[PDB]
Amino acid sequence: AERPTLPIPDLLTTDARNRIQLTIGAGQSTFGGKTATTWGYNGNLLGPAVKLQRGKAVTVDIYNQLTEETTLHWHGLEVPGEVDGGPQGIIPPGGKRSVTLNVDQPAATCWFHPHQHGKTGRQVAMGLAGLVVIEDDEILKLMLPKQWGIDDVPVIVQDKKFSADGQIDYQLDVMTAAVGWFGDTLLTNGAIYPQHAAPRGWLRLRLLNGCNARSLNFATSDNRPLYVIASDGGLLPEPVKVSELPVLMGERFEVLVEVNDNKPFDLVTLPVSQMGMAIAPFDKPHPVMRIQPIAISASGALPDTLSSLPALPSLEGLTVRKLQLSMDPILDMMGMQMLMEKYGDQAMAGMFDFHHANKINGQAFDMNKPMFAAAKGQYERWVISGVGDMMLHPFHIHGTQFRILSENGKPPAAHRAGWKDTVKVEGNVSEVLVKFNHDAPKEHAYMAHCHLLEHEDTGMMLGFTVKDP
Repeated sequence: AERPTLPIPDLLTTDARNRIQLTIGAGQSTFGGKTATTWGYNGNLLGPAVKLQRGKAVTVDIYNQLTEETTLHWHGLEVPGEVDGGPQGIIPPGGKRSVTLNVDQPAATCWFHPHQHGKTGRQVAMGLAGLVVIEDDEILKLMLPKQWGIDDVPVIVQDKKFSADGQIDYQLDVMTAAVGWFGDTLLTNGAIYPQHAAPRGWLRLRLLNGCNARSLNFATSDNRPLYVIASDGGLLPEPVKVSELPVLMGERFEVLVEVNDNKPFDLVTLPVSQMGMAIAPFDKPHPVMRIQPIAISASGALPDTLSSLPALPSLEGLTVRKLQLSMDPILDMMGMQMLMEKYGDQAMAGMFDFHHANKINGQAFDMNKPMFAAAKGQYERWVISGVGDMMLHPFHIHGTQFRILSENGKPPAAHRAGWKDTVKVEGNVSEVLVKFNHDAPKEHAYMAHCHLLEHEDTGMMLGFTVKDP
Protein backbone atom coordinates (compact mmCIF):
# COMPACT_ATOMS: atom_id res chain seq x y z
CA ALA A 1 0.00 0.00 0.00
CA GLU A 2 2.29 2.74 1.30
CA ARG A 3 5.82 3.51 0.24
CA PRO A 4 8.50 1.96 2.48
CA THR A 5 10.36 4.42 4.67
CA LEU A 6 13.85 5.44 3.57
CA PRO A 7 16.29 2.99 5.20
CA ILE A 8 18.83 4.89 7.30
CA PRO A 9 22.41 3.54 7.57
CA ASP A 10 23.50 3.18 11.18
CA LEU A 11 25.97 5.76 12.43
CA LEU A 12 28.96 3.65 13.47
CA THR A 13 31.51 5.21 15.86
CA THR A 14 34.51 3.79 17.72
CA ASP A 15 34.12 1.62 20.80
CA ALA A 16 35.93 1.98 24.13
CA ARG A 17 38.95 0.21 22.57
CA ASN A 18 38.96 2.81 19.75
CA ARG A 19 38.03 0.13 17.20
CA ILE A 20 35.32 -0.29 14.58
CA GLN A 21 34.22 -3.69 13.26
CA LEU A 22 33.11 -4.19 9.65
CA THR A 23 31.92 -7.62 8.50
CA ILE A 24 31.61 -8.25 4.74
CA GLY A 25 29.00 -10.89 4.07
CA ALA A 26 26.36 -12.37 1.80
CA GLY A 27 22.70 -12.21 2.75
CA GLN A 28 19.31 -11.56 1.23
CA SER A 29 17.25 -8.52 0.24
CA THR A 30 13.79 -8.07 -1.25
CA PHE A 31 13.12 -5.96 -4.34
CA GLY A 32 9.58 -5.60 -5.63
CA GLY A 33 8.42 -8.67 -3.75
CA LYS A 34 11.24 -10.91 -5.03
CA THR A 35 14.15 -11.91 -2.80
CA ALA A 36 17.72 -11.60 -4.08
CA THR A 37 21.14 -12.65 -2.85
CA THR A 38 22.90 -9.44 -1.85
CA TRP A 39 26.15 -8.45 -0.14
CA GLY A 40 26.61 -5.93 2.64
CA TYR A 41 28.82 -4.39 5.29
CA ASN A 42 27.41 -5.18 8.77
CA GLY A 43 24.21 -6.42 7.15
CA ASN A 44 22.54 -7.71 4.00
CA LEU A 45 23.00 -4.71 1.73
CA LEU A 46 24.97 -1.47 1.55
CA GLY A 47 26.64 -0.64 4.87
CA PRO A 48 26.84 1.70 7.85
CA ALA A 49 28.00 5.30 8.01
CA VAL A 50 31.40 5.15 9.68
CA LYS A 51 31.75 8.35 11.71
CA LEU A 52 35.28 9.79 11.99
CA GLN A 53 36.67 12.93 13.66
CA ARG A 54 39.51 15.07 12.33
CA GLY A 55 42.55 14.83 14.58
CA LYS A 56 41.68 11.33 15.84
CA ALA A 57 42.66 7.84 14.76
CA VAL A 58 40.52 4.71 14.70
CA THR A 59 41.35 1.10 13.98
CA VAL A 60 38.93 -0.69 11.67
CA ASP A 61 38.81 -4.49 11.88
CA ILE A 62 37.54 -5.85 8.55
CA TYR A 63 36.22 -9.43 8.50
CA ASN A 64 35.74 -10.86 5.00
CA GLN A 65 32.99 -13.49 5.27
CA LEU A 66 32.53 -13.76 1.51
CA THR A 67 33.88 -16.79 -0.34
CA GLU A 68 36.04 -14.57 -2.57
CA GLU A 69 38.79 -11.99 -2.09
CA THR A 70 37.91 -8.33 -1.69
CA THR A 71 39.46 -5.00 -0.73
CA LEU A 72 38.10 -1.96 1.12
CA HIS A 73 38.83 1.43 -0.45
CA TRP A 74 38.14 4.51 1.68
CA HIS A 75 36.93 6.72 -1.20
CA GLY A 76 37.90 10.34 -0.53
CA LEU A 77 40.10 9.77 2.55
CA GLU A 78 43.57 11.34 2.65
CA VAL A 79 45.35 8.31 4.10
CA PRO A 80 48.58 6.47 3.24
CA GLY A 81 48.56 3.85 0.50
CA GLU A 82 49.02 1.02 3.01
CA VAL A 83 45.42 1.51 4.18
CA ASP A 84 43.94 2.94 0.95
CA GLY A 85 42.40 -0.41 -0.03
CA GLY A 86 43.27 -0.48 -3.73
CA PRO A 87 43.56 -3.81 -5.57
CA GLN A 88 46.68 -4.65 -3.55
CA GLY A 89 44.71 -4.53 -0.28
CA ILE A 90 43.67 -8.18 -0.51
CA ILE A 91 41.48 -9.47 2.32
CA PRO A 92 41.32 -13.28 1.99
CA PRO A 93 37.92 -14.98 2.17
CA GLY A 94 37.32 -15.96 5.78
CA GLY A 95 40.20 -13.67 6.78
CA LYS A 96 40.62 -10.45 8.75
CA ARG A 97 42.55 -7.25 8.01
CA SER A 98 42.91 -4.22 10.30
CA VAL A 99 43.71 -0.68 9.20
CA THR A 100 44.45 2.46 11.20
CA LEU A 101 42.70 5.59 9.87
CA ASN A 102 44.44 8.70 11.26
CA VAL A 103 42.02 11.33 9.98
CA ASP A 104 43.49 14.69 8.90
CA GLN A 105 41.15 16.49 6.48
CA PRO A 106 38.06 18.74 6.67
CA ALA A 107 34.56 17.55 7.48
CA ALA A 108 33.02 15.71 4.53
CA THR A 109 30.81 12.86 3.37
CA CYS A 110 33.11 10.20 1.90
CA TRP A 111 32.27 6.55 1.24
CA PHE A 112 33.81 3.11 1.00
CA HIS A 113 33.52 0.20 -1.38
CA PRO A 114 35.50 -2.70 -2.89
CA HIS A 115 38.44 -2.29 -5.21
CA GLN A 116 38.99 -5.96 -6.08
CA HIS A 117 41.10 -6.26 -9.25
CA GLY A 118 38.93 -6.76 -12.33
CA LYS A 119 35.87 -7.34 -10.14
CA THR A 120 35.00 -3.96 -8.61
CA GLY A 121 31.86 -3.59 -10.75
CA ARG A 122 30.46 -6.96 -9.74
CA GLN A 123 31.14 -6.47 -6.03
CA VAL A 124 29.50 -3.04 -5.96
CA ALA A 125 26.54 -4.31 -7.97
CA MET A 126 26.06 -7.14 -5.45
CA GLY A 127 25.57 -4.58 -2.67
CA LEU A 128 28.88 -3.47 -1.13
CA ALA A 129 29.02 0.24 -0.36
CA GLY A 130 29.14 2.22 2.87
CA LEU A 131 29.46 5.83 3.96
CA VAL A 132 32.01 7.87 5.88
CA VAL A 133 30.98 10.94 7.85
CA ILE A 134 33.99 13.05 8.80
CA GLU A 135 33.43 15.82 11.30
CA ASP A 136 35.77 18.56 12.52
CA ASP A 137 35.70 21.55 14.90
CA GLU A 138 34.50 23.91 12.17
CA ILE A 139 31.36 22.25 10.81
CA LEU A 140 29.54 21.71 14.11
CA LYS A 141 29.74 25.45 14.81
CA LEU A 142 27.51 26.07 11.77
CA MET A 143 24.25 24.61 13.16
CA LEU A 144 23.38 22.87 9.91
CA PRO A 145 20.63 20.25 10.17
CA LYS A 146 22.28 17.51 12.23
CA GLN A 147 19.69 14.92 13.43
CA TRP A 148 20.86 11.78 11.63
CA GLY A 149 17.96 10.02 9.91
CA ILE A 150 15.58 12.94 10.60
CA ASP A 151 16.78 16.19 9.02
CA ASP A 152 20.33 15.05 8.10
CA VAL A 153 19.88 12.09 5.78
CA PRO A 154 22.18 10.06 3.51
CA VAL A 155 20.76 9.24 0.08
CA ILE A 156 22.68 6.56 -1.81
CA VAL A 157 21.21 6.25 -5.32
CA GLN A 158 21.92 3.20 -7.45
CA ASP A 159 20.44 1.33 -10.37
CA LYS A 160 20.31 -2.43 -10.76
CA LYS A 161 18.82 -4.90 -13.18
CA PHE A 162 17.45 -8.25 -12.10
CA SER A 163 16.77 -11.44 -13.99
CA ALA A 164 13.35 -13.08 -14.00
CA ASP A 165 14.15 -15.20 -10.93
CA GLY A 166 14.70 -11.96 -8.99
CA GLN A 167 18.50 -12.23 -8.71
CA ILE A 168 20.82 -9.36 -9.57
CA ASP A 169 21.82 -9.74 -13.22
CA TYR A 170 25.41 -8.51 -13.44
CA GLN A 171 27.66 -9.18 -16.40
CA LEU A 172 31.02 -7.87 -17.57
CA ASP A 173 30.79 -8.44 -21.33
CA VAL A 174 31.86 -6.56 -24.44
CA MET A 175 28.79 -4.29 -24.20
CA THR A 176 29.24 -3.32 -20.54
CA ALA A 177 33.01 -3.02 -20.90
CA ALA A 178 32.16 -0.30 -23.45
CA VAL A 179 29.19 1.60 -21.96
CA GLY A 180 28.94 0.30 -18.38
CA TRP A 181 26.55 -1.91 -16.44
CA PHE A 182 23.18 -0.20 -15.99
CA GLY A 183 19.70 -1.32 -15.07
CA ASP A 184 16.02 -0.36 -15.12
CA THR A 185 15.37 -0.29 -11.35
CA LEU A 186 16.38 2.67 -9.20
CA LEU A 187 17.24 2.10 -5.53
CA THR A 188 17.48 4.68 -2.73
CA ASN A 189 19.46 3.35 0.24
CA GLY A 190 18.46 -0.04 -1.11
CA ALA A 191 14.70 0.61 -1.35
CA ILE A 192 12.46 1.31 -4.36
CA TYR A 193 10.92 4.80 -4.22
CA PRO A 194 10.84 5.20 -0.41
CA GLN A 195 9.33 8.06 1.56
CA HIS A 196 11.20 10.12 4.15
CA ALA A 197 9.40 12.12 6.83
CA ALA A 198 11.21 15.44 7.26
CA PRO A 199 10.49 18.19 9.81
CA ARG A 200 9.39 21.59 8.57
CA GLY A 201 12.43 23.78 7.99
CA TRP A 202 15.67 22.76 6.30
CA LEU A 203 16.41 19.19 5.20
CA ARG A 204 20.05 18.19 4.59
CA LEU A 205 20.60 15.39 2.04
CA ARG A 206 24.03 13.76 1.67
CA LEU A 207 23.76 12.54 -1.93
CA LEU A 208 25.95 9.75 -3.29
CA ASN A 209 25.78 8.43 -6.82
CA GLY A 210 26.66 4.79 -6.11
CA CYS A 211 25.82 3.50 -9.60
CA ASN A 212 28.34 1.44 -11.54
CA ALA A 213 27.97 3.49 -14.69
CA ARG A 214 24.84 5.67 -14.67
CA SER A 215 25.25 9.43 -14.19
CA LEU A 216 22.44 11.25 -12.37
CA ASN A 217 20.93 14.71 -12.25
CA PHE A 218 18.99 15.59 -9.09
CA ALA A 219 16.12 18.09 -8.89
CA THR A 220 12.82 18.46 -7.05
CA SER A 221 9.43 17.57 -8.51
CA ASP A 222 8.14 21.14 -8.08
CA ASN A 223 11.41 22.89 -9.03
CA ARG A 224 12.14 24.24 -5.58
CA PRO A 225 15.90 24.90 -5.50
CA LEU A 226 18.65 22.83 -3.95
CA TYR A 227 21.38 24.62 -1.97
CA VAL A 228 24.69 22.80 -2.44
CA ILE A 229 26.76 23.14 0.74
CA ALA A 230 29.44 20.49 0.20
CA SER A 231 31.20 18.40 -2.45
CA ASP A 232 33.36 15.23 -2.33
CA GLY A 233 35.92 16.64 0.09
CA GLY A 234 33.76 18.93 2.23
CA LEU A 235 32.13 22.32 2.59
CA LEU A 236 31.99 24.93 -0.12
CA PRO A 237 32.83 28.50 0.97
CA GLU A 238 29.15 29.47 0.65
CA PRO A 239 25.97 27.69 -0.47
CA VAL A 240 25.40 27.45 -4.23
CA LYS A 241 21.74 27.51 -5.26
CA VAL A 242 20.97 25.21 -8.22
CA SER A 243 17.85 24.03 -10.01
CA GLU A 244 19.44 20.73 -11.04
CA LEU A 245 22.52 18.91 -9.76
CA PRO A 246 24.39 16.48 -12.02
CA VAL A 247 26.30 13.89 -9.99
CA LEU A 248 28.88 11.53 -11.49
CA MET A 249 29.51 7.97 -10.33
CA GLY A 250 31.22 8.02 -6.93
CA GLU A 251 30.66 11.76 -6.34
CA ARG A 252 28.95 13.17 -3.25
CA PHE A 253 27.21 16.50 -2.70
CA GLU A 254 25.37 17.70 0.39
CA VAL A 255 22.33 19.88 -0.31
CA LEU A 256 19.80 21.72 1.82
CA VAL A 257 16.20 21.81 0.59
CA GLU A 258 13.28 23.66 2.14
CA VAL A 259 10.43 21.72 3.75
CA ASN A 260 7.45 24.05 4.18
CA ASP A 261 3.66 23.85 4.65
CA ASN A 262 2.66 20.15 4.46
CA LYS A 263 2.55 19.25 0.74
CA PRO A 264 4.85 16.35 -0.21
CA PHE A 265 7.33 16.59 -3.03
CA ASP A 266 9.82 14.25 -4.69
CA LEU A 267 13.54 14.26 -5.10
CA VAL A 268 13.91 13.17 -8.76
CA THR A 269 16.66 12.47 -11.30
CA LEU A 270 16.44 14.01 -14.76
CA PRO A 271 17.33 12.34 -18.08
CA VAL A 272 21.06 12.51 -18.77
CA SER A 273 22.95 12.76 -22.07
CA GLN A 274 24.93 9.60 -21.59
CA MET A 275 24.91 6.61 -23.81
CA GLY A 276 22.54 3.87 -22.68
CA MET A 277 21.24 5.91 -19.76
CA ALA A 278 18.07 7.39 -21.32
CA ILE A 279 16.27 4.10 -21.98
CA ALA A 280 12.77 4.00 -20.53
CA PRO A 281 11.93 4.52 -17.71
CA PHE A 282 14.99 6.80 -17.56
CA ASP A 283 13.97 8.76 -20.68
CA LYS A 284 11.77 10.92 -18.41
CA PRO A 285 12.24 12.38 -14.91
CA HIS A 286 12.42 9.45 -12.46
CA PRO A 287 11.49 9.80 -8.76
CA VAL A 288 14.18 9.05 -6.19
CA MET A 289 12.26 9.47 -2.94
CA ARG A 290 9.13 11.15 -1.62
CA ILE A 291 9.68 13.85 1.00
CA GLN A 292 6.82 13.94 3.51
CA PRO A 293 6.68 17.03 5.77
CA ILE A 294 6.02 16.57 9.51
CA ALA A 295 5.83 18.80 12.61
CA ILE A 296 8.59 17.59 14.96
CA SER A 297 11.58 19.58 16.22
CA ALA A 298 14.24 20.87 13.80
CA SER A 299 16.53 23.91 14.15
CA GLY A 300 18.96 23.49 11.24
CA ALA A 301 19.82 26.57 9.23
CA LEU A 302 21.36 27.58 5.91
CA PRO A 303 24.38 29.77 6.78
CA ASP A 304 25.49 32.58 4.50
CA THR A 305 29.11 31.49 5.00
CA LEU A 306 30.18 27.87 5.41
CA SER A 307 33.98 27.67 5.25
CA SER A 308 37.14 29.19 3.82
CA LEU A 309 38.61 27.97 0.54
CA PRO A 310 42.34 28.65 0.00
CA ALA A 311 43.49 30.33 -3.17
CA LEU A 312 44.60 28.22 -6.11
CA PRO A 313 48.43 28.42 -5.98
CA SER A 314 50.59 29.57 -8.84
CA LEU A 315 50.74 27.04 -11.65
CA GLU A 316 54.29 28.18 -12.46
CA GLY A 317 56.96 25.50 -12.07
CA LEU A 318 54.53 22.71 -11.11
CA THR A 319 55.12 19.21 -12.42
CA VAL A 320 52.60 18.40 -15.15
CA ARG A 321 51.51 14.77 -15.56
CA LYS A 322 49.56 13.73 -18.65
CA LEU A 323 46.99 10.92 -18.50
CA GLN A 324 45.52 9.96 -21.88
CA LEU A 325 42.39 7.81 -21.58
CA SER A 326 41.46 5.56 -24.47
CA MET A 327 39.40 2.57 -25.61
CA ASP A 328 40.38 -0.01 -28.19
CA PRO A 329 38.43 1.01 -31.33
CA ILE A 330 37.25 -2.61 -31.64
CA LEU A 331 35.64 -2.45 -28.18
CA ASP A 332 33.97 0.85 -29.05
CA MET A 333 32.66 -0.62 -32.30
CA MET A 334 31.46 -3.96 -30.91
CA GLY A 335 29.96 -2.63 -27.67
CA MET A 336 28.14 0.18 -29.45
CA GLN A 337 26.76 -2.28 -31.96
CA MET A 338 25.32 -4.54 -29.27
CA LEU A 339 23.76 -1.60 -27.43
CA MET A 340 22.16 -0.25 -30.60
CA GLU A 341 20.95 -3.65 -31.75
CA LYS A 342 19.29 -4.39 -28.41
CA TYR A 343 17.76 -1.00 -27.56
CA GLY A 344 17.80 0.96 -30.81
CA ASP A 345 17.94 4.73 -31.17
CA GLN A 346 16.88 5.41 -27.59
CA ALA A 347 20.30 4.17 -26.47
CA MET A 348 21.74 7.35 -28.05
CA ALA A 349 18.92 9.72 -27.01
CA GLY A 350 20.05 13.19 -26.03
CA MET A 351 23.51 12.62 -27.52
CA PHE A 352 38.13 -10.19 -29.10
CA ASP A 353 39.56 -9.89 -25.59
CA PHE A 354 37.84 -6.85 -24.10
CA HIS A 355 39.28 -7.50 -20.59
CA HIS A 356 42.26 -5.20 -21.28
CA ALA A 357 40.73 -2.93 -23.92
CA ASN A 358 40.45 0.25 -21.79
CA LYS A 359 43.69 2.08 -21.13
CA ILE A 360 45.65 5.01 -19.72
CA ASN A 361 48.72 6.25 -21.63
CA GLY A 362 48.45 3.29 -23.99
CA GLN A 363 48.49 0.66 -21.21
CA ALA A 364 45.76 -1.37 -19.56
CA PHE A 365 46.24 -1.49 -15.78
CA ASP A 366 49.33 -3.43 -14.65
CA MET A 367 49.30 -4.01 -10.90
CA ASN A 368 53.03 -4.78 -10.83
CA LYS A 369 54.16 -1.53 -12.52
CA PRO A 370 53.20 1.87 -11.07
CA MET A 371 53.33 4.40 -13.88
CA PHE A 372 55.15 7.19 -12.00
CA ALA A 373 56.23 8.50 -8.61
CA ALA A 374 54.48 11.70 -7.51
CA ALA A 375 56.01 14.13 -5.03
CA LYS A 376 54.71 14.16 -1.47
CA GLY A 377 53.55 17.48 -0.09
CA GLN A 378 53.82 19.31 -3.43
CA TYR A 379 51.19 20.56 -5.86
CA GLU A 380 51.10 18.91 -9.26
CA ARG A 381 48.99 19.65 -12.33
CA TRP A 382 47.43 16.51 -13.77
CA VAL A 383 46.02 16.75 -17.31
CA ILE A 384 43.48 13.99 -18.04
CA SER A 385 42.31 13.74 -21.65
CA GLY A 386 39.39 11.81 -23.08
CA VAL A 387 40.10 13.22 -26.55
CA GLY A 388 39.46 10.58 -29.19
CA ASP A 389 37.10 8.73 -26.84
CA MET A 390 33.29 8.93 -26.87
CA MET A 391 32.45 7.71 -23.39
CA LEU A 392 31.92 9.39 -20.03
CA HIS A 393 34.83 8.97 -17.58
CA PRO A 394 34.42 10.26 -14.03
CA PHE A 395 38.11 10.20 -13.12
CA HIS A 396 38.99 9.39 -9.48
CA ILE A 397 42.43 9.90 -7.90
CA HIS A 398 43.11 8.09 -4.62
CA GLY A 399 44.83 9.68 -1.63
CA THR A 400 43.84 13.30 -2.12
CA GLN A 401 41.19 15.96 -2.29
CA PHE A 402 42.06 18.15 -5.25
CA ARG A 403 40.88 21.33 -6.98
CA ILE A 404 39.50 21.31 -10.52
CA LEU A 405 41.19 23.95 -12.69
CA SER A 406 39.44 23.03 -15.93
CA GLU A 407 36.64 20.49 -16.34
CA ASN A 408 36.23 19.01 -19.82
CA GLY A 409 36.82 22.30 -21.61
CA LYS A 410 35.56 24.92 -19.14
CA PRO A 411 36.22 26.20 -15.62
CA PRO A 412 34.28 24.23 -13.00
CA ALA A 413 30.77 25.23 -12.06
CA ALA A 414 30.78 27.06 -8.72
CA HIS A 415 29.52 24.03 -6.77
CA ARG A 416 32.34 21.95 -8.34
CA ALA A 417 35.10 24.48 -7.60
CA GLY A 418 35.85 23.25 -4.06
CA TRP A 419 37.36 19.96 -2.83
CA LYS A 420 36.87 17.04 -5.22
CA ASP A 421 38.20 13.51 -5.65
CA THR A 422 36.50 13.00 -9.05
CA VAL A 423 36.59 15.10 -12.22
CA LYS A 424 34.56 14.75 -15.41
CA VAL A 425 36.32 13.77 -18.64
CA GLU A 426 34.19 13.21 -21.73
CA GLY A 427 35.72 13.78 -25.17
CA ASN A 428 37.79 16.71 -23.93
CA VAL A 429 40.52 17.50 -21.40
CA SER A 430 40.40 18.20 -17.67
CA GLU A 431 43.10 19.69 -15.44
CA VAL A 432 43.31 19.20 -11.67
CA LEU A 433 45.62 20.61 -9.01
CA VAL A 434 46.59 17.74 -6.71
CA LYS A 435 48.66 17.34 -3.54
CA PHE A 436 49.40 14.08 -1.72
CA ASN A 437 49.99 14.43 2.03
CA HIS A 438 50.81 10.75 2.56
CA ASP A 439 53.16 8.06 1.27
CA ALA A 440 52.19 5.14 -0.98
CA PRO A 441 54.93 2.62 -1.84
CA LYS A 442 55.02 0.22 -4.77
CA GLU A 443 53.44 -2.60 -2.73
CA HIS A 444 50.47 -0.41 -1.74
CA ALA A 445 50.25 2.13 -4.55
CA TYR A 446 47.54 4.72 -5.05
CA MET A 447 45.18 4.22 -7.98
CA ALA A 448 43.92 6.72 -10.54
CA HIS A 449 41.08 5.40 -12.66
CA CYS A 450 37.76 5.85 -14.37
CA HIS A 451 34.90 5.38 -11.90
CA LEU A 452 32.64 3.94 -14.57
CA LEU A 453 33.43 0.65 -12.92
CA GLU A 454 33.36 -1.61 -15.98
CA HIS A 455 36.03 0.59 -17.61
CA GLU A 456 38.24 0.32 -14.53
CA ASP A 457 37.73 -3.46 -14.41
CA THR A 458 38.90 -3.73 -18.04
CA GLY A 459 42.03 -1.61 -17.81
CA MET A 460 41.38 2.13 -17.36
CA MET A 461 43.49 2.49 -14.21
CA LEU A 462 47.09 3.22 -13.31
CA GLY A 463 48.98 2.89 -10.06
CA PHE A 464 51.30 5.58 -8.76
CA THR A 465 53.55 5.90 -5.73
CA VAL A 466 54.18 8.87 -3.44
CA LYS A 467 57.35 9.59 -1.48
CA ASP A 468 59.27 12.60 -0.23
CA PRO A 469 61.30 13.97 -3.20
